[PDB]
Amino acid sequence: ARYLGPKLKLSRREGTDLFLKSGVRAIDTKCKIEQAPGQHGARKPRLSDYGVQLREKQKVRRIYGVLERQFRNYYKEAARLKGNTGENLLALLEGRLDNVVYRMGFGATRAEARQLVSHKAIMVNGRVVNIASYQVSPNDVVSIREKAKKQSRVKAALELAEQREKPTWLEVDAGKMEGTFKRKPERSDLSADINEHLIVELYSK
Amino acid sequence: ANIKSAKKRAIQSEKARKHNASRRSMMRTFIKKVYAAIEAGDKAAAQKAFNEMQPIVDRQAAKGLIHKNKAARHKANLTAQINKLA
Amino acid sequence: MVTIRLARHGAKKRPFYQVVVADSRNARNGRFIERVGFFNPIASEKEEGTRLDLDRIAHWVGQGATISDRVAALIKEVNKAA
Amino acid sequence: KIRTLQGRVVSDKMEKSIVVAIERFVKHPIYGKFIKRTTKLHVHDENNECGIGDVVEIRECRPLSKTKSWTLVRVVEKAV
RNA sequence: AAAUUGAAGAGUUUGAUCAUGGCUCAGAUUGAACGCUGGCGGCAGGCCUAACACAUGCAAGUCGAACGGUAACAGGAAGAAGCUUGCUUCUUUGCUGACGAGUGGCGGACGGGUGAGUAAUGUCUGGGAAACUGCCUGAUGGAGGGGGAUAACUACUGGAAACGGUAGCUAAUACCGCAUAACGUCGCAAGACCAAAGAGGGGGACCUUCGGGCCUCUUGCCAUCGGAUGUGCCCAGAUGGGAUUAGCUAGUAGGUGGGGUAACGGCUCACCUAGGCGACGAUCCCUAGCUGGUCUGAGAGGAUGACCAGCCACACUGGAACUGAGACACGGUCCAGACUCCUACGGGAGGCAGCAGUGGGGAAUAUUGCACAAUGGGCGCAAGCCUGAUGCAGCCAUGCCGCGUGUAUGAAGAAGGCCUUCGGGUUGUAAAGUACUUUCAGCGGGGAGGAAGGGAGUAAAGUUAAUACCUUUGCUCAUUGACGUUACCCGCAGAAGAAGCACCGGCUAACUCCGUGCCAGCAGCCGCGGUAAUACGGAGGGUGCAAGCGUUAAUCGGAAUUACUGGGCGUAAAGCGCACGCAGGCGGUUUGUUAAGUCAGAUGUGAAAUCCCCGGGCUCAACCUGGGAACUGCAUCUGAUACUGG
Ligand SMILES: [Mg+2]
Ligand SMILES: [Mg+2]
Ligand SMILES: [Mg+2]
Ligand SMILES: [Mg+2]
Ligand SMILES: [Mg+2]
Ligand SMILES: [Mg+2]
Ligand SMILES: [Mg+2]
Ligand SMILES: [Mg+2]
Ligand SMILES: [Mg+2]
Ligand SMILES: [Mg+2]
Ligand SMILES: [Mg+2]
Ligand SMILES: [Mg+2]
Ligand SMILES: [Mg+2]
Ligand SMILES: [Mg+2]
Ligand SMILES: [Mg+2]
Ligand SMILES: [Mg+2]
Ligand SMILES: [Mg+2]
Ligand SMILES: [Mg+2]
Ligand SMILES: [Mg+2]
Ligand SMILES: [Mg+2]
Ligand SMILES: [Mg+2]
Ligand SMILES: [Mg+2]
Ligand SMILES: [Mg+2]
Ligand SMILES: [Mg+2]
Ligand SMILES: [Mg+2]
Ligand SMILES: [Mg+2]
Ligand SMILES: [Mg+2]
Ligand SMILES: [Mg+2]
Ligand SMILES: [Mg+2]
Ligand SMILES: [Mg+2]
Ligand SMILES: [Mg+2]
Ligand SMILES: [Mg+2]
Ligand SMILES: [Mg+2]
Ligand SMILES: [Mg+2]
Ligand SMILES: [Mg+2]
Ligand SMILES: [Mg+2]
Ligand SMILES: [Mg+2]
Ligand SMILES: [Mg+2]
Repeated sequence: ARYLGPKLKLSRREGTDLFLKSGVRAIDTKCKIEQAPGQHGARKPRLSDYGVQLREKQKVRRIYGVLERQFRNYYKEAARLKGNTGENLLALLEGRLDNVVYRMGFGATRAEARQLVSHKAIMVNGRVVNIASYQVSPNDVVSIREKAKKQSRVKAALELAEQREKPTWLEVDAGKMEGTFKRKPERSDLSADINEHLIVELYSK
Repeated sequence: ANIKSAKKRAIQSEKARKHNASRRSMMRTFIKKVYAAIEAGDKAAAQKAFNEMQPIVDRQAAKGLIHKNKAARHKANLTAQINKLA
Repeated sequence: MVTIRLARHGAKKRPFYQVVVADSRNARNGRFIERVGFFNPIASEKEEGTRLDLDRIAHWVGQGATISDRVAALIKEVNKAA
Repeated sequence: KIRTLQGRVVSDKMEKSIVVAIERFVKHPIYGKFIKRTTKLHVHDENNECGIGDVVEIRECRPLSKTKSWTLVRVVEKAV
């Protein structure tokens, strides 16, 4: 139910950094970042219209750690919801607990944050939530529970976090290891070389 | 029958059947006497017979052997015809 | 006769009852005449959990409808609540 | 409260009965054209006052025979 | 506030083209199966085939507060004794807590199963009038005085069994007279006529035949008029196909009268009239349970009727009625048929389309489980008893949803493999190493909720002669969970036990080498294979999915490819060889009228669930749930009169 294999392969295939490692290292010193995996990585894909749509959807999925079934269901919900579907898809992803745990800096990666969640190290409103896809709401307070507070992963995670751009819609107290999901992120909060409308196109045909 | 009470019910329903049959046969007899008088043209015999019949079609109604409406028609019908002749 | 009782809906281990007026012979979750309340035994009790249209319940009693042991309890409980 | 039908007499042969035809236009469920439909009713005519071709007003009543559940109310127009 | 605010195209005829036209693909969906693989959980689903046949258990009982009663076990007792003098065992007696068999009452018409039959004594929508209706309910009165029986039992007797035969004998809320009898039935009326049943709980003077009287309350019984629920009946529209089926019909269509039903009715019979149905599809033939809804589609449609709910029909096959408020009875009766079982050979017995289970058929569909704790049904004043309804558990990846199978760091980037022009590229931060976490599975510890009630006491009110009893409502005490090792929470051990499947020529995301050589083989469509095959088969690499993945089957979509919305017929499939013409469709222009079509409004109905919208509850989700909106439909009334019809 989770992708467990090599991670930089995914970045290499999509042509971009997917933040699947902590960021302690320039990614180009860990892999040949600008070349696809495999014997024929140097080869260029003269890539069809379907192809660009597929790869964009894969990219987003691989960023958030979501497999097809759940992600399709995410599209369905984005569509059902009011307002722009493409933007609704990203709101839903960005509201996941494993994700939010990552953005408050409690985990070096979404993979690490997910493990924190699954392993009962995260509370929401002082209540233990251990499922990664838990949808987090405005004004919620997610926190590292007392017993998980001395984990060195978390301190390192918060350090790296302090060096990333700081997300607007979250208020994080690094000392308490608690943080507040102030509001749903706008579209403008999220990276601009994500092409949701391509993903929207892939799932309407 | 297979079930204990099913057996008992068949026994009771047979008893009731022979009870009802007996009273019902009696009743129709007393109804038939009236129609027979009518068909012979006698007011008195037919009125007399109607008077014997009345209390028993009424009673068998009260006793559930027949419904009230049946008792009534019989009285209505015979009364109609006997009057129409004398 | 006509009776007022609980038809058990909800899910496994999470009972949820629909209070209904019905011909007592029909199945518990089958044909009914009128729906008249509900009863959640698993309500958090932070908010609601038991709602009865007492006006229509009484109307039906006035016309001879009987009442479950469990509905007879709910009614005394709800009458106490307010 | 007098529910009623209007139609014309297609047969007056029977003793104290009549056959009445009620005709109406109806939208076709699929192709939209308006189609003629007819409903023939066996109706009671005590006194046989209804002639064939007459236009008559009829009403629904209890069963009068295997096929009669309607009786005559009154004649409207006659002998065209 | 919101609540249908939604719609894609690709390959393939040709040397190439445009058109025509079929085939094929991308999508959703499934009660699925098979092949490979397979960790946990929540919720759902699970004989689609043979309405084939079924061993065994279980699935309908209950009331001693209707009745005679004791045979079991349980006490109790004058009196027998265990006697070691209060502990007792048996002989006895229903004395009573109870209770086998029996009469009696209520239930066995519900609940549960199936879809064979049925194109209509069906269903859906909407209306009618001639009716019954247990239990529950409001109203008003009865509940008087008698009689003959009978099961059980007793004696004698026949049977292998099933089950009988004689004569005794006895009870009742079993059964029948008699009285009483109207706001009931018949009748214009005068009049005439119809019923019943007791049983318990407690008790003050009072007293006897010590049974009770009598006092009191509960409950059942009878009558009549209502309510509520259920059911029967009637009309209209709609609800499959076929003309290689065009005529059908004697109870047939109607009328009169008798009979009949709970009730209208050719329901039935006699007589009379000669009708009734049919091209607006009768008759005949094929098929089929109908609906809410389900799947698909932007919609209009198309397909469909498991799981949930409503109606119908059936209960081995054909027929029949008896009992009953209700049945022509799913675990009742009778007859006939098919079939099976028992037998001492003479005779008997049974009907899983209830729940498990078996054989058979099949590509294929589960345990001969636990519990009445909860909801609900039957009986009972109750306690309670019964409940394969139901709640649960087992089995299966069948589906949906959730989670895991680790996280981070880790380079000249090892070995091995693979490609290479031998420079190197790749597998690949992948692995090893380094720290780090412990969900789930394992193991110990603790521990919600589904529980409302019911039981003893108590107190107050209504009762009443009464502080009894009864009933209601408060109080305290001790109690009721099949699931269950529950949900959930804490602790321990270690990355430890948890990854496979299909694909990579174009459509279509993913390319190379070796082997083979029109072979072996692939193939949804085009089309691959005779020496460079990205198409066969293996490998390395890659793509897509992931506890699944593929293949097959199946509906709709794309298919504007049955075209109502939404197409065509000169040469592509398609104008009858030509004309006349009935039915039918359509019909110039003016006025008046009508108001069926059409339009408007109002009212009722359109079950709930489902779908959709906004909320609420399970850690999330599936799932459960509140309210709304929607059900685009039907019907009645009242209007409007331009258009269509008269
Ligand atoms: Mg999954
Ligand atoms: Mg008559
Ligand atoms: Mg060619
Ligand atoms: Mg296997
Ligand atoms: Mg299950
Ligand atoms: Mg079965
Ligand atoms: Mg007994
Ligand atoms: Mg009696
Ligand atoms: Mg009398
Ligand atoms: Mg008496
Ligand atoms: Mg007649
Ligand atoms: Mg069939
Ligand atoms: Mg079923
Ligand atoms: Mg089933
Ligand atoms: Mg159903
Ligand atoms: Mg039969
Ligand atoms: Mg009868
Ligand atoms: Mg039936
Ligand atoms: Mg059976
Ligand atoms: Mg087989
Ligand atoms: Mg190497
Ligand atoms: Mg565990
Ligand atoms: Mg509890
Ligand atoms: Mg490609
Ligand atoms: Mg292949
Ligand atoms: Mg080769
Ligand atoms: Mg197909
Ligand atoms: Mg079409
Ligand atoms: Mg065409
Ligand atoms: Mg020419
Ligand atoms: Mg041609
Ligand atoms: Mg020509
Ligand atoms: Mg005018
Ligand atoms: Mg929630
Ligand atoms: Mg809802
Ligand atoms: Mg609602
Ligand atoms: Mg509805
Ligand atoms: Mg005109």
